[PDB]
Amino acid sequence: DVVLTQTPLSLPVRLGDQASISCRSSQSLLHSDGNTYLHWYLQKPGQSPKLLIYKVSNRFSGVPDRFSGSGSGTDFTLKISRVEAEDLGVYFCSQTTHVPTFGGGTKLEIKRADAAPTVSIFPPSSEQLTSGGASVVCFLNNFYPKDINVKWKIDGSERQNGVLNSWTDQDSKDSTYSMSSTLTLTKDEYERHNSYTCEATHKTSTSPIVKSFNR
Amino acid sequence: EVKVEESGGGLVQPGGSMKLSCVASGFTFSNYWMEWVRQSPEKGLEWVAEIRLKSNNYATHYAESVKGRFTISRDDSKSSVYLQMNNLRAEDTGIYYCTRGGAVGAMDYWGQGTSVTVSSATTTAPSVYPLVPGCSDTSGSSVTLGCLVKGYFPEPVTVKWNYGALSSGVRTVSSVLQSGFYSLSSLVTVPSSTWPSQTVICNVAHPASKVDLIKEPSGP
Ligand SMILES: CO[C@@H]1O[C@H](CO)[C@@H](O)[C@H](O[C@H]2C[C@H](O[C@@H]3O[C@@H](C)[C@H](O)[C@@H](O)[C@H]3O)[C@@H](O)[C@H](C)O2)[C@H]1NC(C)=O
Repeated sequence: DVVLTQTPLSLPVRLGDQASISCRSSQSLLHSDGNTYLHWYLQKPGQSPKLLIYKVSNRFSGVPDRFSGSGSGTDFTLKISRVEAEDLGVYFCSQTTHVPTFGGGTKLEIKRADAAPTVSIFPPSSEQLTSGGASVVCFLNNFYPKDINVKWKIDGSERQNGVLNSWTDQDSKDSTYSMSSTLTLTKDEYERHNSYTCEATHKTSTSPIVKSFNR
Repeated sequence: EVKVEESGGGLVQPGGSMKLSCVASGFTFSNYWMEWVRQSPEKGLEWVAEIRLKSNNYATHYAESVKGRFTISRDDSKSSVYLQMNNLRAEDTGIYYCTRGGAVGAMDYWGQGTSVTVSSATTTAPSVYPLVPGCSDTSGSSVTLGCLVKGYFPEPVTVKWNYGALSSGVRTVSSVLQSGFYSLSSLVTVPSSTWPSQTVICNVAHPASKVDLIKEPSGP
């Protein structure tokens, strides 16, 4: 088949700045009829891919003049000037000269100003207790960069196992992230202790953002 | 104005069968070739099949990997195109998109997609617990509420608030697979006045089990 390799794999870019995605194929995409069917697509979080550029450089309908494409042999490039929030997502290149193939994709991330997190701690709901486990959730909302560390303390003692951390995709509006840390204990483990504390350490601070509840 | 909508996904065993449907609207369906493209986290986007026009005797073309197992067909009168899948394998797992063969030489319009999971593990509907304030002082954008969706399989699960009416400041982390099950969280932030005075509920949908779960977070 025709292989399409895209670079970079991840692309951090500032608002209003310029981004450049490349796509290289394993063979020539020039068709006998003289056209080159290399296209670009944008896939936003949760949404399906949308066509931006067709036949190397033709912009699709509604596609702003900020998106432009070019080609040269087996090398192709997608360019986005004046990058803006709504531009985040994964850009793919694809060809239809031969059996259709797609590139691996390039995630475009919005490099924005740091934002300190807002912490909320939710003790377990009594509705969960009969499951045999209890989940204490520490929600860190609207922060940036993505990197963050959450530590859990049960009655002063740090607890490492039983924790599951997961992030949201970058927000289309303010370009921040949110993440939740979930500490899951056996029901009785949870009742043999009274103070549950989660400490979050983010680039936006030295002192840990602490949130805790007592039963 | 061009609209494409697929359906028919879910969990299947290996080597079972499954049929997907796609309904288009907004354009003279009969004048265009139609495609099926799937996306998996193991092989990324992969073209599966194509079916041309009436004048073309509905010529069909399949990717080498599905040739002899998948069959694509269309019905110009009802503006639909289908994908019959047999002897499914774990590799066939992924999101399947229906797309139009654009006049411009590329697949121009894609549907939202429908997920397919080929596995020997069975379906498990999610359990939903309320995430409530946790009784504290207002110091984090005014009150944050949420729904903890645990123990479901397979993916995906969609979460909405107030049936979609509430969409500002909604945050949903991605799922994580552990102990053989997925789980995620979805939280929303609202003014400490518009609650509990007003009604806030989360709508958790799980296609594979065809369940829609509606839960309202009360002060409790
Ligand atoms: C091996 O040739 C390629 O086979 C694929 C699988 O059947 C086709 O998807 C692919 O077609 C291309 C181009 C097609 O656009 C129409 O046909 C071309 C020739 C015209 O130039 C154009 O104006 C349209 O009428 C498009 O719909 C599909 C999705 O991709 C085919 N390659 C070519 C170059 O035909």
